[PDB]
Amino acid sequence: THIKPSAQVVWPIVGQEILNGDVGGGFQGIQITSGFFQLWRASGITSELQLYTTAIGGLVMAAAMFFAGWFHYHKAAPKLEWFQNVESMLNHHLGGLLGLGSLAWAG
Amino acid sequence: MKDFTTYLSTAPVIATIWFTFTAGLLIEINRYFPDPLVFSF
Amino acid sequence: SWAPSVFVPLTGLVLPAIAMATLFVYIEKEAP
Amino acid sequence: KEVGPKRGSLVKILRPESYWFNQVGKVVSVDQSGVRYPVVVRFENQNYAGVTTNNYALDEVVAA
Amino acid sequence: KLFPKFSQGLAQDPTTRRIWYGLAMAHDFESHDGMTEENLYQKIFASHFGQLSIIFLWTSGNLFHVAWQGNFEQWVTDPVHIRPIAHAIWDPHFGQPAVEAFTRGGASGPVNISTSGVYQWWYTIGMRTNQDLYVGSVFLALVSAIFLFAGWLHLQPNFQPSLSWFKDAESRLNHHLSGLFGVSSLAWTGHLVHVAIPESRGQHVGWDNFLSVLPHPQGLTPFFTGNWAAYAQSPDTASHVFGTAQGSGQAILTFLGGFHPQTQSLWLTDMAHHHLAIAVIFIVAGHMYRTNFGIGHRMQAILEAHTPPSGSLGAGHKGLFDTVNNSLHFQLGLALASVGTITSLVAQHMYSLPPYAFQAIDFTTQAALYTHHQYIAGFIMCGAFAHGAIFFIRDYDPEQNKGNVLARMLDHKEALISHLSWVSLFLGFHTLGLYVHNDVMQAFGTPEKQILIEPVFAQWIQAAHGKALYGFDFLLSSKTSAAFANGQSLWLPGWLDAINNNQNSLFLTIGPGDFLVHHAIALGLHTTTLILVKGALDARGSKLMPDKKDFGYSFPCDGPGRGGTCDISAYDAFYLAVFWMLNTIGWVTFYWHWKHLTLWQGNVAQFDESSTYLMGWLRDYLWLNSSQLINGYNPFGMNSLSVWAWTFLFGHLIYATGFMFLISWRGYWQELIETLVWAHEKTPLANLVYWKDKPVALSIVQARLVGLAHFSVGYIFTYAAFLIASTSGRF
Amino acid sequence: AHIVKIYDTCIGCTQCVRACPLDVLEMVPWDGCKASQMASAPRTEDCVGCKRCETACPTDFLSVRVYLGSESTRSMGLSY
Amino acid sequence: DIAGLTPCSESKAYAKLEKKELKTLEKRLKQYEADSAPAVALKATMERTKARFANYAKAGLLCGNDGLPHLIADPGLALKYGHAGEVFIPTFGFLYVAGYIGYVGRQYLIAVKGEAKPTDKEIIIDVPLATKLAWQGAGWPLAAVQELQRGTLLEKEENITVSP
Amino acid sequence: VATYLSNLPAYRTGVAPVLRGVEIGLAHGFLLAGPFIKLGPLRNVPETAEIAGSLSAAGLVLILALCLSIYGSAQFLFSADGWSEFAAGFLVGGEAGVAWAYVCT
Ligand code: CLA
Ligand code: CLA
Ligand code: CLA
Ligand code: CLA
Ligand code: CLA
Ligand code: CLA
Ligand SMILES: CC1=C(/C=C/C(C)=C/C=C/C(C)=C/C=C/C=C(C)/C=C/C=C(C)/C=C/C2=C(C)CCCC2(C)C)C(C)(C)CCC1
Ligand code: SF4
Repeated sequence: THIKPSAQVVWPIVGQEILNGDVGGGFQGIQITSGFFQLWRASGITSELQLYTTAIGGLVMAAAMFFAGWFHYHKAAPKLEWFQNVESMLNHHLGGLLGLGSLAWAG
Repeated sequence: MKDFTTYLSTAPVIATIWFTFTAGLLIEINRYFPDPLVFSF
Repeated sequence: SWAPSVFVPLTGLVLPAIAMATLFVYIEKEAP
Repeated sequence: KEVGPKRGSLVKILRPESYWFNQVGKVVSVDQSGVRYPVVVRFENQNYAGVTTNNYALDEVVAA
Repeated sequence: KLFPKFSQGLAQDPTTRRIWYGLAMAHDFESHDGMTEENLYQKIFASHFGQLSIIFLWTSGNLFHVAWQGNFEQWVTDPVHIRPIAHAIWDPHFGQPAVEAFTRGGASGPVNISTSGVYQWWYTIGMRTNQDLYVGSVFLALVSAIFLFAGWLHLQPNFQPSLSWFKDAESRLNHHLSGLFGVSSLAWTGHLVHVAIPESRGQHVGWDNFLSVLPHPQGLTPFFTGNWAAYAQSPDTASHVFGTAQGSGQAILTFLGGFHPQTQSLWLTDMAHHHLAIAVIFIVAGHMYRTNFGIGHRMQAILEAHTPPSGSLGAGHKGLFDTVNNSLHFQLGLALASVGTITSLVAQHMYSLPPYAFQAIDFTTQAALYTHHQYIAGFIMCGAFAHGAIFFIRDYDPEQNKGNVLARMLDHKEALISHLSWVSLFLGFHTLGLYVHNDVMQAFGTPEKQILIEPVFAQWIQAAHGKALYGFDFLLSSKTSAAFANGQSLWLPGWLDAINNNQNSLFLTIGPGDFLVHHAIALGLHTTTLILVKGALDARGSKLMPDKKDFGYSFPCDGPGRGGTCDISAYDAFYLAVFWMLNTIGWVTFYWHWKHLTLWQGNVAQFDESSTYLMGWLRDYLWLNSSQLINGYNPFGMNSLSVWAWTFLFGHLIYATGFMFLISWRGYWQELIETLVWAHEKTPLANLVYWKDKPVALSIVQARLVGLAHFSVGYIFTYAAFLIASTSGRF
Repeated sequence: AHIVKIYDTCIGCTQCVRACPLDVLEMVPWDGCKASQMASAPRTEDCVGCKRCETACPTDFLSVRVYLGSESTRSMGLSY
Repeated sequence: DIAGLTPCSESKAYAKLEKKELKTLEKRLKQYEADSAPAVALKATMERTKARFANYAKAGLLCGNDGLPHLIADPGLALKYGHAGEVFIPTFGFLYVAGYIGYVGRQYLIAVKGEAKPTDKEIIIDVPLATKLAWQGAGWPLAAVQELQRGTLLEKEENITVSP
Repeated sequence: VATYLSNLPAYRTGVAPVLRGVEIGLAHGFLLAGPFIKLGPLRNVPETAEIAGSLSAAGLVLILALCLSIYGSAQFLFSADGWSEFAAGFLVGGEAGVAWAYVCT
């Protein structure tokens, strides 16, 4: 309630270190407004170790996505009538993406 | 990787390497020589 | 003293109403 | 005889309303008939319409 | 079918642009059907009579409304603590707080506070009573009616002039230098000496006693004798109360310099000697020319002999008299260039050297007059180049202009446009660079790292004119020089006591913000001439369109081909220059207004610290001085600035509406109007009502003109509401 | 009506006629080029001036040339 | 004192503005522990600030009534009064690099015009040719005046015009 | 609706344009008197609201009746004299309708 959420710190070179304002908590940085700290309290993070490890997991998952696009374009790319199965795409996206994803977030 | 070096020699890649070079030269200068308003000695 | 109460409605409501009429009738006249 | 420049000579354009005025292109063919604009010149410079070739007359044409 | 009587091709137009182009190419007399050059000159002569009659009717209306609904006689008694009155307000839409809010100046009904400066101009030329102003209004109404009779009678065939009478450039340039400028200035000195001087000394000289009241106590004997210095013996003292005889003085042609100490204005005595001297010089320059008497000089011989050899100017000025005399757009272009420059001269010299009594104490008058004549000068200077572009399409002949300066201009047109492009690009790069630099320094809390280049070159001119604030001690601020010493009795000490006063506008002290904004002004001038000179020289052709002269001056485009040709015409290059012109005059009037607001408030340091960076322009001038403007009306009530609070929004509304014609272009709107035509022709009981002109969208050139018109009208109305309210609210 | 003139720089490649959305243009016999044909504008009453003809002309400094003139109900392209 | 000015080491508005900035930094510093990471950066900002004021007063910059350094952009008032490092020395320190880039790009264009198709080596820059012209362009004013003395700097009226 | 449009006066071809303009005038008079008499500038006076709301309504009827004759001189029921009879019938009928609105207060 008295400490401003800050998650961007600048480098003190050309006088731009005035942007590292007194956000509180013994810390200087830019007061963020994207709401990540309230997400992280609502998720139960309580430590920057958990933030660092889900950042490493995000790099791993970004490499998984880049490898996936490389794979499904260059190595094993789906045919046209794979994409035209919109009933299966809707069953899997209502069931697996939206349904199982909110079941997992419920967990 | 000859085609990779021709890609590295395209216009935006040379632009973003040369502008980081001329940016991070002036930035290291303004770190080691703070605030040059006037030509001193 | 009655001039701004008379000349101003004539010049803005009456004489432009002539000008909205007579200068409009002149537009669509059939050329002989 | 074959009037006009030769089959592949460089040439300079003297048509003032052309896009390639005072600008150098290659003759690619000269038509040997009573055509008004026989000299066909191809350029590396394309114009605003994206065209690199044009016909020219004999007085609108000078070598090098 | 009938309304463009001048255009039979527009008369056959079934659409609704028949009306819009009947209104718009009505005064393009050269493109009329059946037009000859003689009927051209006759219609232009009648048109000039119409313009003169409108100017005189307008001035008579100013005089009559001041004499009738104004407080001029009350303003004469106290010209400092009484606001002038333009005209009374009869607005039936008012409420009672609006009626009670606009009653000021000592009147009874709602009134408008005049900012046109006409009380200060009339009070110094002898007007003291309202009866002096009704006579002026009746006289100018009679003269306006005489010019309406004249514009009617010189169209009648017994009085229609010949074709050869209008091409008498020799007799016209003789008579309009000697008679129209010299004799008129001599007569104005006769008004100053006989009427304005004794009324400034408190002696009434009207039409009853001007043959009986001597201007000078020994009059016309020193003029015939030779001792003209007797006309300058006793000037007005430094304790002179204006309009009375308290320490009056008796000279009529003095030569002092500086200002009257009460009115802070130029003395009427050396304004009389000014108009007398330039009357003599205009008469001497007007007996220079050879019309019908053998002696003088001829326009046909001077032009085609000033040719420098060895490839200096080519063939020089050979062949211009065939093209200046035959072209009207060339004459109109030179006339508009001269009038638009001497209008900027009027604007620059009426704030620093205020000629009228108790001007430059009325601050709102001064801001309005400067901004007025500067926008008048900007529009006239862009129209000079517009008609210079119309010249090259309609009037220019290369075979008649073989090798002269007017053909060498088109010969190296690319060098001209590329060097204007370089100067504009340099000025914008470095002016915006130094402003963004100072903004970044002010943002990081380090004001000392600013680029604050001192205006050395203009401080040197102020110190050479006698401003001892900078210590350059060059010519007039140096007490030992010869230009200082040889004028100590002639004209210098009043001028030196008027410059070194730091409370007038006579050579204001200047610093780095004035460096930056004079280079912003130079950016605006060079870019506006880039657009205008590029429109005038590419008016005949370019590599994108080598036959642009075949389409005329105003045309939309040449289609989507060759890459696309939006805004290719010379009209469309005047068009884009009006934006940069309004930009430039807005910069000069922002700078004038803010340096004078900080001068009038006292804190010139508040300008000098803030004008170096664009945030200081935004929040210390635009945000700060628009408080009492926008508080003209609020839910608490309203006051007398509410009419400027409304117009400030009204100008914001027209401006944005201009963008609707500027961003959205025609063809969206024709497709919308076709659906509206469908909806009207399928509606029950609206099928009965049908148009006579088929509704189409506004054409491309028309969309340009309407968007530019709304842009300019919203620009002028916004800044006029801001200027008048920002000055007259706190003052 | 608009003024549609053509010029002798025509190579007879009949692209203005195919580009014309109003059949203003047509190809006429001629002997000034290899194609033995030149365009014509017999039907300039139907021209709107949309200049698709001179987006398609290959000759430098276009052989077809539309000059925007008076506007009738056909030159304005009106269904009403 | 050239044009109503004063040395910044003499004027008191300059020292008052230094004390103003140090006062803002001091009241900003008073919130933190003396050895924490924000306090180190705030004291480093103070040290850079005081070094900046000392080196602006040392170089003889002219302050105004505002207490801010000014730049005399005229040789003969900068050379005579020792202000050539304000504008007159960087007006050639810039132009060396400006004509440097304008010569390197010029020679890269001219050395790529005479090829099979030049445009491919303008989107895909020939890096060894570019770095060769980058290094050997160091003496550009020399080569520029030696090129101007030929007439090989300009081109004659072989250039492209419209209708003079 | 083909049955309903055969009722209102602008489509009844077998009736005169005078009576057409009269019925259109009285059918628009007490309609257009409404927004002037219920919510105009002088509403909170129980003497002048019904007076000003009728005088402004009769003036607006006069504007529309002049504007009809302007349309009739522009365009040429569909005749130069039939539209003039329509305009005069609309003037009389619309002022009668505004007076009838002042009656039924
Ligand atoms: C045209 C307008 C303009 C001008 C004249 C300036 C001028 C200046 N600015 Mg400013 N600025 C501008 C626009 C401008 N700015 C804009 C638009 C912005 C907003 C983006 C800023 C933002 C800004 C900041 C934030 C700062 C400045 C600073 C400065 C100062 C430059 C100090 C510096 O970096 O030294 C550079 C000095 C050199 C000598 C560099 C030369 C490079 C080397 C030495 C030469 C080559 C050697 C060698 C051959 C290279 C090797 C090659 C390699 C391949 C091996 C100077 C007073 C700084 C300052 O101190 O303010 C006073 C600063 O902190 N400016
Ligand atoms: C190093 C690995 C690699 C290599 C050598 C190739 C090689 C090729 N790919 Mg392939 N590809 C790869 C990885 C790779 N791909 C991956 C990881 C993916 C998944 C994204 C794809 C998806 C893919 C598709 C869908 C297509 C290709 C195509 C191609 C061919 C031409 C590509 C081209 O012009 O590149 C030049 C292109 C780039 C360098 C793209 C840069 C854009 C990147 C991916 C994202 C930009 C990120 C950045 C942050 C955004 C900029 C904003 C900035 C201001 C911050 C070529 C055979 C194309 C093909 O075969 O055409 C017939 C084709 O359509 N590839
Ligand atoms: C239950 C199965 C399932 C799930 C979960 C998904 C999930 C997704 N599909 Mg999908 N799809 C499925 C089955 C499934 N699909 C089937 C059966 C078909 C064929 C009919 C398709 C065809 C299809 C197309 C054509 C496209 C997608 C796209 C997408 C993505 C939408 C973007 C989004 O919300 O990001 C949400 C992000 C996440 C949930 C992050 C988690 C990432 C997980 C691990 C990967 C998704 C699960 C994956 C299907 C499991 C396969 C693992 C692999 C090793 C085989 C999302 C990741 C779009 C896309 O973005 O492609 C990349 C797209 O263009 N799908
Ligand atoms: C000596 C004889 C004489 C005189 C006095 C005039 C007078 C005039 N002629 Mg003229 N004329 C003459 C002989 C003469 N003519 C002859 C012999 C010919 C045939 C060759 C012509 C052919 C002719 C044509 C073809 C035209 C005229 C026009 C005009 C009018 C100029 C319009 C204007 O405002 O400019 C006068 C301008 C000013 C007074 C202001 C500028 C003065 C200075 C430099 C500006 C700064 C000081 C300023 C006054 C301060 C203002 C303060 C305060 C008043 C606001 C004017 C009435 C034009 C006109 O309007 O038609 C009637 C026109 O088109 N004349
Ligand atoms: C001595 C002054 C003078 C004279 C005689 C002319 C004369 C001429 N000019 Mg020129 N011009 C001038 C000054 C002058 N100009 C200036 C100062 C400019 C710069 C603004 C221009 C810009 C200009 C252009 C760009 C063009 C001309 C054209 C013409 C010719 C046709 C006139 C025309 O179209 O009228 C009809 C004019 C109008 C109907 C004016 C439109 C209304 C304007 C936009 C004012 C709207 C403001 C609005 C009423 C404000 C109300 C506010 C509201 C809230 C109350 C004619 C030869 C045209 C020409 O020769 O065609 C080839 C042409 O294209 N002139
Ligand atoms: C704020 C609006 C604005 C601005 C900045 C400009 C700027 C300019 N106009 Mg103008 N113009 C405007 C509005 C504006 N105009 C409007 C409304 C119109 C009416 C349509 C015109 C019509 C017009 C015409 C008709 C002409 C111009 C010209 C010019 C140029 C003048 C030369 C100059 O000052 O160069 C200085 C450059 C600048 C001030 C802008 C550069 C900004 C920085 C320095 C660039 C680098 C920033 C950064 C590194 C980029 C990062 C981007 C990305 C990677 C994130 C310049 C580009 C003339 C021209 O082209 O001259 C050669 C010209 O002929 N303008
Ligand atoms: C487009 C065109 C045109 C127009 C143009 C223009 C518009 C121009 C402008 C121009 C201008 C606008 C100019 C100006 C000029 C100015 C000047 C030239 C100035 C001068 C001044 C001086 C010289 C001064 C001096 C002095 C000084 C320094 C100070 C002190 C005093 C003395 C006097 C000594 C025309 C029509 C022709 C046609 C062709 C083209
Ligand atoms: S214009 Fe172009 S297209 Fe039309 S005919 Fe001549 S060449 Fe063929």
